[PDB]
Amino acid sequence: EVQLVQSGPDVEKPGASVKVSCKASGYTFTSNYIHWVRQAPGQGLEWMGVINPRGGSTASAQKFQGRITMTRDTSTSTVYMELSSLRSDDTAVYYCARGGRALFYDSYTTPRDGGSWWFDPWGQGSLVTVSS
Amino acid sequence: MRCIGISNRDFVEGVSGGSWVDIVLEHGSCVTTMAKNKPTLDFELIKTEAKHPATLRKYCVEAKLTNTTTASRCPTQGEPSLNEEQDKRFVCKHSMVDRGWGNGCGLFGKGGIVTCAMFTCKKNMEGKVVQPENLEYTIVITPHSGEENAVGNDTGKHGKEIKVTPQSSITEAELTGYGTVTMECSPRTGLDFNEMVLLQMENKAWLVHRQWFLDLPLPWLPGADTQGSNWIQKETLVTFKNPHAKKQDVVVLGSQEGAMHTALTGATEIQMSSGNLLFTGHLKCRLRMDKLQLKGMSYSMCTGKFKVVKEIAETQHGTIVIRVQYEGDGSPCKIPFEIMDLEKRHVLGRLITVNPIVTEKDSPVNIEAEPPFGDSYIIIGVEPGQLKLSWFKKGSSIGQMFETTMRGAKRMAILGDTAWDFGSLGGVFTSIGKALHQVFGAIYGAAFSGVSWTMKILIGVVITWIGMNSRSTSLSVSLVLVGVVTLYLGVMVQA
Amino acid sequence: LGRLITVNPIVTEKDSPVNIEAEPPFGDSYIIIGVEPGQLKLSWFKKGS
Amino acid sequence: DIQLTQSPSSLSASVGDRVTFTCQASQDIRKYLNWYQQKPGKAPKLLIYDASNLKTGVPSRFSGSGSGTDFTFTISSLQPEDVATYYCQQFDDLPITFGQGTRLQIK
Amino acid sequence: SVALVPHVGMGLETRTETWMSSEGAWKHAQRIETWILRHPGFTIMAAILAYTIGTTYFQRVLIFILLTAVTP
Ligand SMILES: *[C@@H]1O[C@H](CO)[C@@H](O[C@@H]2O[C@H](CO)[C@@H](O)[C@H](O)[C@H]2NC(C)=O)[C@H](O)[C@H]1NC(C)=O
Ligand SMILES: *[C@@H]1O[C@H](CO)[C@@H](O)[C@H](O)[C@H]1NC(C)=O
Repeated sequence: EVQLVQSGPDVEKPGASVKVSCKASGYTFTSNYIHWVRQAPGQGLEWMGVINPRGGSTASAQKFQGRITMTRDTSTSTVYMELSSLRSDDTAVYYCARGGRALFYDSYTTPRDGGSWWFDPWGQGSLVTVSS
Repeated sequence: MRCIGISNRDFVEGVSGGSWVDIVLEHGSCVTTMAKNKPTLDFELIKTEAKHPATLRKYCVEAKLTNTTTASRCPTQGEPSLNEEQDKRFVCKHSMVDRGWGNGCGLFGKGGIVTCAMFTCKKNMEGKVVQPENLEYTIVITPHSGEENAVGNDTGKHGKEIKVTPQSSITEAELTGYGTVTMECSPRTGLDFNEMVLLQMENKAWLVHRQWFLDLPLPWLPGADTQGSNWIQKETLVTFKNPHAKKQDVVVLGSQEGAMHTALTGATEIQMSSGNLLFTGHLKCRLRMDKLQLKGMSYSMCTGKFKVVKEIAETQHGTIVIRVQYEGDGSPCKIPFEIMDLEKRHVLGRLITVNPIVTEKDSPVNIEAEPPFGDSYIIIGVEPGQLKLSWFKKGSSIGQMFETTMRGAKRMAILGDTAWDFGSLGGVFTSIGKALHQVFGAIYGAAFSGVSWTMKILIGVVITWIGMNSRSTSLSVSLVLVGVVTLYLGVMVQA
Repeated sequence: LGRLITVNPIVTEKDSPVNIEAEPPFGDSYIIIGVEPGQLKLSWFKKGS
Repeated sequence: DIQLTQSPSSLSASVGDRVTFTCQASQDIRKYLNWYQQKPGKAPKLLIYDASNLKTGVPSRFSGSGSGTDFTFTISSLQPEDVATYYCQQFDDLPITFGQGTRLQIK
Repeated sequence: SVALVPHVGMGLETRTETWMSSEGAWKHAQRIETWILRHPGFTIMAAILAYTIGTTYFQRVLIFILLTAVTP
């Protein structure tokens, strides 16, 4: 079925870097876009960035500029998010999910758009804590 | 209203065609139009808003360096290497110095040497583009005829905002009473976007055509960014010292921001704060007026006894607005406004209120008109003649045609052959004009484009000279055309 | 004058984004799908020569 | 940029009641908007797309409305299992952004 | 750098003034003339060249004003 299994929660020291994994199933792993959305406990949802399984194109939000890398393994049908220079503010839960769209490479706004970005087929989230 | 005082304005007489008219209007300008009937309307053009941009380019005007290791092999074998040369986020250079027993090592020769530096930029330019979509014009089309307070104050609600987008058309507009009006834009004939770039600096922005904005030097970086810090270029940035022999050095280049201003001169700027402010540009609408009442019909002519407030108010040439306040009973009755010669009625003005009207009574209704070149006797009074005002319009006639020709010249410049369209329905001659100048000036004005004040005027005088010494009567095709296009277009442009 | 290549475009079952292709002249073009209240006119310009 | 305002921040209501939310956009977002329900400790979930549309498998008491900058989510009859926090989502332009959320409290 | 290619002739202009607005021209002239005042000799030699080559009087005038333009 449509499914996402993220790796389990982790804790790191400040200034560090953490790698969270997103595995998927139930479709063609190259047929949907991936995005990462974070939620701090005392806050709502925040959009971190995007990776395209097909071909590897990527993009990220201004806030995380410089701080976050996204990669994939097609063979495993899995995406990797990584954050650098970890700081206490970074402590939150992270989420990954998909999009139906057209492809080669990852943006779009005019084509199709929307369709439960991360509300029906969203991972289970994972907790990460930046602490000393 | 809302036109008066802006100068630079566009009187369009008559319509015919059964319907339509061709109006070319921009920004700082505005347009006043008339027909043998229908109320005089004014087209004033305000902010143009392009909604969705998309971001192509990252130029940085300033950076800094750190870390910055360097190496040399010794002065034959090998060309030195350093691992951080790997990550293109560094900048690298090879140079050559020398080494020997002083340096201590080998061979006594002129050595290879390298360096690298970490590169990071705080300040940017956001430059984006907009497709000939998601972009819209907003127009106020204001009626004349009284209703106090300003020939002016574009703020305040009369002519609505009549927004328009290429995604739509036909521009259906309504005003109180007569106010059914049909306009049709041709925005795709507008600024010719996809040639365009909107460039946001720290606040101020600038609209410049694409290629130049591609070729511009300084550090490159593509719209994707996303941590990339991937900047191409940097050779034109961050210069390296190499004093006489030993070592070498790397230098942050220093902010060019001002110099960038000096570059972006020769370009209209644009303010952009929220989503767009875009000003300037121009557009062409065609106007079908069918659909218009005169704003009142079958009345009685006033009664009598008007009392004036204020005086004459000659602006530009003509319009001479007057403000008056009716006193009496008769309720919204027509105002018998006339403009006449000495005595002996020859009577000639021309009146633009057309069909002025009293409102609810007390309210300072106002008028505008065009007296002849000379003496003018103006009369609003009827039963006891109640009023006459002496006026004199200086200037004349010949001078009028002359200055007019100057305006049409400027309009042949600035705006191009859309200018030829700015009249209405000249049948053949107008169309064939638009085409002749279309491809003609298309070849000639451009191609010998990209040139400035100096070189323009100068090339002008030289080619008109070589024309003056030409043979075979072709001098005219030199010469008159030459000097005209060259000189006249010389001083008018570059504003 | 255009020239239309859907030739004989057609509505399907109703709701479905039907599409069309055509060839406007070298110049200005005014495209109209609308009939009874004239509906939609769209301004177009084809550049070229 | 595409500032999305969500109102109100929270509501308490009795079962069976009709409840509505409103999201207001700093720019015209046309028909791109979304409505999430999320129960605590659960991933968020789908409710409304294109601001107008139920998903299959979603109960019918849900609805959504609004067009240019303004929108309203509605549950016809409050039901206890609906206790959650709800959201609206601007997709337009792709500086992807969410509404702050609205919590419910059953009466 | 951006110091030159100052987006001038280009096109598109408009009815409204743009930026340096009746300066940068006046600027261009004043600076180059200034530099002429500073280096008179080069003017001299150049002019001489004008009297040497072509010289077809109008020619002299031309190549002279160019050799004035020639300083970067
Ligand atoms: C431009 O229009 C505004 C809007 O009508 C004028 O402001 C009005 O002035 C009258 C004069 O008594 C007031 O009764 C209205 O309440 C004003 N409108 C407001 C405050 O919204 C303004 O006066 C006009 N410009 C000039 C120069 O008169
Ligand atoms: C540069 O040096 C600083 C300390 O001097 C260090 O923290 C940083 O990691 C270095 N950067 C690189 C790219 O080596």
